[PDB]
Amino acid sequence: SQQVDKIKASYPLFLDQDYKDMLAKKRDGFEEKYPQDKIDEVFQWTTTKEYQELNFQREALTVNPAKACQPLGAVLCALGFEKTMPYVHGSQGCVAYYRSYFNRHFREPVSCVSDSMTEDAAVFGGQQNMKDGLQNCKATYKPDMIAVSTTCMAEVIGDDLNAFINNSKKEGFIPDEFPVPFAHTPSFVGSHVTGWDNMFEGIARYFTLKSMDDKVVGSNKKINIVPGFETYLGNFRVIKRMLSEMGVGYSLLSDPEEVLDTPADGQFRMYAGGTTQEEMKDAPNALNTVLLQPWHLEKTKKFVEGTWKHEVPKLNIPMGLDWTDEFLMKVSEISGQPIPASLTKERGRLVDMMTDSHTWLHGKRFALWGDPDFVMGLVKFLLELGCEPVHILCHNGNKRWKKAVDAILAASPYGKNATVYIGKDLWHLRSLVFTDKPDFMIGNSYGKFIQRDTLHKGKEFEVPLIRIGFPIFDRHHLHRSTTLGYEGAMQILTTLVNSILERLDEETRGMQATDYNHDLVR
Amino acid sequence: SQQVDKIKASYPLFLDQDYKDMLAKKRDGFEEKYPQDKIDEVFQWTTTKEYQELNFQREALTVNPAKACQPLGAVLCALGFEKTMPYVHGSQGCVAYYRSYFNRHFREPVSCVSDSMTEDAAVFGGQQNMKDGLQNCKATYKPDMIAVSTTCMAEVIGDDLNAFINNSKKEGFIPDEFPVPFAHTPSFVGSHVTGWDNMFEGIARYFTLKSMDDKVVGSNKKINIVPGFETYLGNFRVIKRMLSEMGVGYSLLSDPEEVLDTPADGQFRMYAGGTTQEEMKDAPNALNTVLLQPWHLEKTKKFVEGTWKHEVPKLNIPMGLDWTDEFLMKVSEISGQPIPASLTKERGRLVDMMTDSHTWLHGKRFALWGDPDFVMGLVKFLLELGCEPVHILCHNGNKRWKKAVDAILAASPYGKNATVYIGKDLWHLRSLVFTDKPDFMIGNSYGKFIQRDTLHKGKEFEVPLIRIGFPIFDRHHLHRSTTLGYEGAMQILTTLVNSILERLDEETRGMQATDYNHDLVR
Amino acid sequence: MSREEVESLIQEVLEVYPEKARKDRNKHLAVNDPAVTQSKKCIISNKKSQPGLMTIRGCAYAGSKGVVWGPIKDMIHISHGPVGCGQYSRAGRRNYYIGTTGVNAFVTMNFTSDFQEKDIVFGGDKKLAKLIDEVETLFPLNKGISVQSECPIGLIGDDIESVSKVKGAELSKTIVPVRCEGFRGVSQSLGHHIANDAVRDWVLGKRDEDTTFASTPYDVAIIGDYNIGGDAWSSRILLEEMGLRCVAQWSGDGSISEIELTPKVKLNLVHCYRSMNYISRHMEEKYGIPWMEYNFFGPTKTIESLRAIAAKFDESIQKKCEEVIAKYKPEWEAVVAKYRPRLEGKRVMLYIGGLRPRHVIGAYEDLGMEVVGTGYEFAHNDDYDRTMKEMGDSTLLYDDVTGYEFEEFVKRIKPDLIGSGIKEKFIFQKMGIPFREMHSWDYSGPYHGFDGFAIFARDMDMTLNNPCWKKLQAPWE
Amino acid sequence: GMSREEVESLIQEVLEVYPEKARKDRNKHLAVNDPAVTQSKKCIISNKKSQPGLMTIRGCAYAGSKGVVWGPIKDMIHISHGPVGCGQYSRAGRRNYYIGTTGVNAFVTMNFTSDFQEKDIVFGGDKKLAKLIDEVETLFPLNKGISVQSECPIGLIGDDIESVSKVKGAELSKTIVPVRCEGFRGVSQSLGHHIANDAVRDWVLGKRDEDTTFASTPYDVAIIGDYNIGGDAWSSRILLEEMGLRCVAQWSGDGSISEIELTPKVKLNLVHCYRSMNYISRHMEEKYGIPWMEYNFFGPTKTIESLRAIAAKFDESIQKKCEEVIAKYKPEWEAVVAKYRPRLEGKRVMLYIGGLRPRHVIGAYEDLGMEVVGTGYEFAHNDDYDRTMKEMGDSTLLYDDVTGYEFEEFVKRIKPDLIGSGIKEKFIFQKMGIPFREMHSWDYSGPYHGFDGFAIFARDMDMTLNNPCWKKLQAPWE
Ligand code: ICS
Ligand code: CLF
Ligand code: CLF
Ligand SMILES: [Fe+3]
Repeated sequence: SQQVDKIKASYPLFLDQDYKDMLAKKRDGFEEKYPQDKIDEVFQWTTTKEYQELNFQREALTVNPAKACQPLGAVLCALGFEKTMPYVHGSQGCVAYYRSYFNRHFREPVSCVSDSMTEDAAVFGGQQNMKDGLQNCKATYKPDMIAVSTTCMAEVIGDDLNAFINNSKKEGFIPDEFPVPFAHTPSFVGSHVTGWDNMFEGIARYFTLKSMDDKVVGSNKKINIVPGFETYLGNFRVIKRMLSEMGVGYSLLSDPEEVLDTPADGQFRMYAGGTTQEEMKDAPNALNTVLLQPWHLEKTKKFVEGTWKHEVPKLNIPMGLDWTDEFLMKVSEISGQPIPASLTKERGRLVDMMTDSHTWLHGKRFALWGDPDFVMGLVKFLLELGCEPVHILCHNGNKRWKKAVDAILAASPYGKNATVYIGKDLWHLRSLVFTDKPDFMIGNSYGKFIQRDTLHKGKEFEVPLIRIGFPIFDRHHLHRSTTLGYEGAMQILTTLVNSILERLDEETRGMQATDYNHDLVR
Repeated sequence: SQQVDKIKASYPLFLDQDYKDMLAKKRDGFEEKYPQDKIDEVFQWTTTKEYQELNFQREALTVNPAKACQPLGAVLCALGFEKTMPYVHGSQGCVAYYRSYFNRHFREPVSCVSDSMTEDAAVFGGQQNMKDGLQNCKATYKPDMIAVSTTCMAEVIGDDLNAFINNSKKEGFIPDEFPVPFAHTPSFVGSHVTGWDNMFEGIARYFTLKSMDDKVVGSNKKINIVPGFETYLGNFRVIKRMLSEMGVGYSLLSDPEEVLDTPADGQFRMYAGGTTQEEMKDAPNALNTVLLQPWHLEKTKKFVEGTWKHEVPKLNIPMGLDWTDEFLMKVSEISGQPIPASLTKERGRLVDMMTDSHTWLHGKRFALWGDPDFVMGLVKFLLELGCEPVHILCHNGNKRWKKAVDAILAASPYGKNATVYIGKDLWHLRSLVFTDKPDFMIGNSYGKFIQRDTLHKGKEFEVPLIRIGFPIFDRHHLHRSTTLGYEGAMQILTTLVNSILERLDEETRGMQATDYNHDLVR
Repeated sequence: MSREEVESLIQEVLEVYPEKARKDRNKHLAVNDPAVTQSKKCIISNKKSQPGLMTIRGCAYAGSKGVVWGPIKDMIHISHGPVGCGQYSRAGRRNYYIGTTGVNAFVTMNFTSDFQEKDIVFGGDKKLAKLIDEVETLFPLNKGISVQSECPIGLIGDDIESVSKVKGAELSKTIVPVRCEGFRGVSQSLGHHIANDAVRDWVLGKRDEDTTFASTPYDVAIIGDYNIGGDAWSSRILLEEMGLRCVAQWSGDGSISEIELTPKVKLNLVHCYRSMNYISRHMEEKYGIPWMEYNFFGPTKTIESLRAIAAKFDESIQKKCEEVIAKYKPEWEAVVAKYRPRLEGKRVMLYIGGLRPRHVIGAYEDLGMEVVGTGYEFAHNDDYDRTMKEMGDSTLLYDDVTGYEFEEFVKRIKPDLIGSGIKEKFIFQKMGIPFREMHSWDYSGPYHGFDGFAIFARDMDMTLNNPCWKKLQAPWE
Repeated sequence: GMSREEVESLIQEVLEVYPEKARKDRNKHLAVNDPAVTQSKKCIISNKKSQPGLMTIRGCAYAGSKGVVWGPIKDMIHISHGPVGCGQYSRAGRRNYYIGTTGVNAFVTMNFTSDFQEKDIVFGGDKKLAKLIDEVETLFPLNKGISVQSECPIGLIGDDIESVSKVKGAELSKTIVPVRCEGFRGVSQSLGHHIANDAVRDWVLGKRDEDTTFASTPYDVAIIGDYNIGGDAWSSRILLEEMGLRCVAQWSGDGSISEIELTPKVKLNLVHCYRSMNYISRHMEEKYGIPWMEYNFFGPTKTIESLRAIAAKFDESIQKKCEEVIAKYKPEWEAVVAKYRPRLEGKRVMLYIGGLRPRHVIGAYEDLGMEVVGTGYEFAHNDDYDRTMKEMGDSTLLYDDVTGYEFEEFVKRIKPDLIGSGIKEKFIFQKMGIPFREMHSWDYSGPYHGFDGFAIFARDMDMTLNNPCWKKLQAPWE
């Protein structure tokens, strides 16, 4: 039933007695459910060290992964280029998923096409799909560039992207001069970040490989910035803001911040902003190329060093205090620009906030996950805050990266109780937060189910989630945030200390029981 | 007892059984405490409509006010002037409190002096305190200006600030050219916002009244901006940013953003930034003067119009979409500058966020309080979001202001269930959130005790607090936020929608009971 | 718009295409005509999508794993292949259930074989068998396993049927191989059919032909309700208030045991004809169970359905049917009285998957609204036949609409409201057109039944009449 | 590391900034400790007015009465009588912890005020106060007494709150306590303590002089002058009762009016804060013959000495339980020392606080190997300075009613590793790169009293002094 002036959605509608009785009858009648005592027994078992040991013995089964597949990153990379249509050669179901995944994180349109290869292509290949697909895409959506990647079906069948695109131009389906950079992006290799690396390197090759003869390193007095797979609008913006404040000439290579934030003003803009083709063509003339997320830009690095002859600086992601300092000092060295008073003052405002909040942050224990560069920068900043990053999980991490993070941990007393995990998933992490309980999780929306599980054991065992990462689907507009630079460090610090204080308020809100410590001032 | 490697602070130390037993023994033996059944009975009574009616019958008793006293505002106004020391003539206890109050909100030093009038000066006046105090303050702290206000002791005894300052200069305690603007700021009149108006008009007078002969309206091509009592750093910053983006010459009169945000870089800066004396002296040459918080700038308005001959525009505080639009259009009219594409795009990004979040905001019911201009802007923006501002409380509001807010409510369907209260306090508001329960409160840290009270009645009756206002003492760095302009509207929108979704996650986190609605995507 | 105006719009939009695509798309766009009732005389459907045109369709894995199998709550469903498909489809569809997740229910979890290149080179059958053992060790209360094949599985020559047969016999477990690779078919649709055949061959054919269960003459199954936001629960309650016993729900909140009891019911009640007509026809042929289509969107259809269902039973059920209608009459009448004046006259365009583009029209009409265009991602001609009966004269019909077509149709027709999916939502909001998600219900619902109609009306009103829509144009433009 | 001669020239250099009158006055309030001089009245002046315009850290008598002594009493309602500021700025800023149902049977963190308007200045507030009392009784029926805490205007306009308290108290058979703590009285918080003590004596303490129904034991004590900051009094009480004593009353942290009224029945008054409550303690000895003794529960060395000295006032059974308590907690505080003393030893601290802690916490710092190189008080008297020179090291700097400028320049020269002071000081010294701990509010931590408090104190000094933030203030490029 409903009361017209107080309509109930599913929650709390289904808590009405009649729905409750109906659901109990469905269970008892037809579901052959295990008895509640048995469910409780098995749940308790899943929180134990014994279960954790079985859990960590898994070899073949993955449960609740913390990564996606290559083409997702290729799509995000391509979206950062001016009037560029991401085009995934292969099966169309993949493209529905990439678009929806990004739709839900950015709350924005996400344009991408497929060429709709079907079972028949397993006999004759996808060449005709490429010819008609490129022609149809160009005519219908009028991009100035189509950036081609692949789904796993096309990789297994073995379609030669280079040959198919060349023949599409030869046979007149698209103009010869029309830019169609490409990359093979097999989902069974690496993860979404690898697809970003592959797509970027393909676009870089497209515009520079056969024209290096006239290039002179440093001739355009700019620094190239490669952001990698990046899903916070504030991160593209803070980098451009800081370089502009220093008077540093730069080219942000893959810049989707406009197309992922168009105004609702009465018209839909399929394309906005982005890196220009000319910026890619001119990129070898820069002083140098800086990679903001080097641990998933290894192929790009080899190309800019091997072909453009740039000496890519050895810089960590500019997260936290030390690594933002290092980023700006290296940029100052390359460019000849001093670090200006505005950034020096911003830096000292961050340090001030650290002194202001250090007593509530000190010793706080965290489990956290994400992509390798994000994760290591979060670990570094936590150490700088006097926090303990106890469970550090990077599903798509590698041994060399883990050694780097273990070195960072070993250089700080706040790393003494921390372990770095690679190849492990959120079912692994769930075990760790039961057996070695931290104070909070820093992670993406999939962490909400871990928090749910911990609360089920009891309120004293609940581990609250702090949402920093990708994807975030169950809160609105956090994709506008910043995590890089001093600005992002300030935002992270604020979110962390206030999550601590919100939870303390919750635990001290009990009248006469715990509210002796429900202080007005903290 | 303590275990060395997991030391307990008061919470949860005193939940140990030995402290629990000790506290029960203290109560039973010596506290002669009313029995728990009686406490439960009285508590339940305090949540009823019967109690609310008695509560709203108070005339002499105030409980949990939502306002402070005049000199607090005079001090904040004075801090916005370059190398200016706030100086409160009267009793020193007041200054200890003003400083600590702002210290706790800004987490920053707050410099202010007293001239330490004692019971003896209650019989011969405080002239000598002013002479030695001005000389001592100037020599010790080296301000370029001393801005003098009064505590209630000084007002009752009747000290003539103008004569006392003039005599200090006559007798050589401070140089005749040294600026000593003053204002009488009796705490038994108005509230803290009244002290801001009084102090500002006193400073404006000091620098312009006897120099009007050479002034020509519009000759400096600037617009003066008077911010009023303002405790978000982001609000000073967004106004300056928007006017700079528009290419509008302006003078922000009272600008404390630098002295409330000095970097921690190894030195303490007693003064930083601020409006210069030259800017005040030149202000009559501006095209006009815009008051950002007109409902507490009435005295300033009379001086600006009566002495500077400016035609102050009829503008509401620039909060929310419509009122930011109106601010920018009026600034465009005055200055001749068109609204630039950057601000038009920012506006459309706010509108986009509104379209994205409207389904969770719609119909949500709020209780809220604050100063008059802040409250009416929050009310306006809530209506624009499709929210219902059910309980609107302004302790220091007046009848003419309430009529204005009631007209805003009448223009929207979302105001049909809303009431505006003036002269009422947070103990009145506690009653309203029991008898006519809203979904959330928007208010300052004092609201935490209302949330506590509502939870004690039951989780289903709990009204969570969303902290927007002044003072915020129990979270860190929210004073860096913004509430004005499109940027402030974006921040407010995000905070509100995510408070809603956080609460819904809490209510759906119960496994097998309510987690059918614990959606990953919202 | 007018018939002649709509035909002119179609031709104008199609001018942008190359000739091959223009000729194809023309076949998938039509203007409804009362004289033409057979859709195979006016529109083509269930054909391949044209490359590069930004179809909104998904794949057969979405139709099998995402739609049919994933909701079954006490089984573990393995996304077998590389990591993407299973991650993008983790918990995106609001197929609601009661359970203790990770312990006895598994719906919002992502179990995957996370294929690496070594698995392409050597095959994944050995990994699959080891994975099944690991599932049994860590999730002992699971009541069955399904294997949802992603694109590589068939292409590399793996034999998941052999693994399922061998491991099932070794472990005494129901293990269901599903060849729903996304390269098969042209959309989600073939995934439905593949998934129905897997239920037939591996679940009903393996645990559904000897009773011990106590039958009654009023036993029914809800076929094709995936309980989006609780839709199936707000339907079940009405059927049982009418005196029926809902033995099974396929697949929302569905247990494997209730599915296996279904061959014992007296009547299959089909909501989503597209996705489960196949198994319904099978159960009639093999068990003699009749099936009938019904519609629980809005009071008019819900009342008609209840009466039509009750007429298949006896006088006691028909009496209880009229009791249910009388009970809820004041409730839905109050909804209409409040919301119909706020919505009447407004024009709606819909684009959804295989059922709702026609099934929700009655509910819109119960609020005085008019559906001026509708279409489907993956419907067949039998669906279009049913649609022309529900849609008005001269309305626009689009099959497998392209992104460009949909935008251009909207710009010309200027509907007051659009109901479609997540990939469409943010486009039309930017255009200043109120939008409601008609897959996920925009995180609201249920919309089925009487209790769902209240929510549907609230939702259409909150969005169509919201103050945000008058704010898109700056006063200075 | 500064010599007496360097300290002296530091004092002279700093005072060069001042006009002559301020220079001559401030020189009297700054001194270098000398063990050859034990009488503070031969080396430092105190409890005098502040000089105008120098940015004293002091508060006022209302702070000392309402904020400090009366406010914590949990089952009475305390009216801030005057305009709205005093009561609002002092609402819930002091962590005088208590158990109760706030708004129902306890009222500590609430702000009751008469919110004076100009009409009240002109006509007086006595009629408003009587109406306010009736409204309090209607809306807060479980209150067990009312105090009236006068703000500046009350005495200046000639109001008579004593008569109002007399009449309404008789009418309603209720204890209504008039307190003339107007902030223009005295020179600091100190006179507010004394006024507040006299108010308890005159209106509360004698209520049960003629009753004989309380059941006394030989081991009845009262904790005098512990306001339970962060639970300090509870972490002291537990030890006294483990030692076999019965803590009849706590003045006034977590204190009820009844336990105040029962205090004349105890055998011994245990005075922690001498400054704020020596007055009532002397009264109770003279009138009731109750002896009083000073003690110190900061750190294990002082706590152990205090427990033994208190137990020596009773019989062998208490002395035996004393040694049991000491043995019980020995391994616990020893583990705290083992962990934290190496991390803190040799570090130098400057303190500036109110009337007690500037000397009382020194032993706790020394138990962690630290050195207090400077200390001072806002409002202490010469008897406090006498006790301070005994606790402080040779040649250390002492400052009475220090000015903001003085504290800053002293810190710049002495360069302490840690500063312990208040909220108005905290953010200055953090910006200078000097670790800071709040020593009034315990920086929202504590308790610090007793054995359980020492663990928290040690954890807190360590977390701050050794924090990574302090190495980061200088940008690498400057
Ligand atoms: S009462 Fe006094 S200023 Fe003895 S007014 Fe002050 S809670 Fe201080 S050094 Mo705040 S004489 Fe208590 C004090 Fe000491 S408020 Fe607390 S810390 S031990
Ligand atoms: S059409 Fe459908 S969704 Fe596409 S693959 Fe095929 S079954 Fe799956 Fe999963 S992993 Fe990624 S998304 Fe694909 S490319 Fe390799
Ligand atoms: S020394 Fe002390 S704090 Fe000062 S007034 Fe006097 S008792 Fe009070 Fe309350 S209201 Fe404001 S702060 Fe004063 S000026 Fe009128
Ligand atoms: Fe600060």
